[PDB]
Amino acid sequence: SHHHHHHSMGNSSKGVYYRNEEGQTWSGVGRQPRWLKEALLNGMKKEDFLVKDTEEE
DNA sequence: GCGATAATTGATAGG
DNA sequence: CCTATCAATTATCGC
Repeated sequence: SHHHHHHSMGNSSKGVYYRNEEGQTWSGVGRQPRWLKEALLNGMKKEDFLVKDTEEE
């Protein structure tokens, strides 16, 4: 069984955004910032750094 | 530091 | 596949 945090959860109707080491955040709508592309090719899925208004760090 | 305006970056539309 | 237009993000100016 996949017993981990996964930082995904079931949330969408809230302040959902992507946050990387740069501290920059993406709303998830429209188009992603230049760092999203970099983080994606960095070897990690964008979902791996998906933080919402809830369960936020 | 927060708010608005301008430039760059990403996706969608047209050829 | 390449060029143009619209939408979001990042940076600069104003408060």
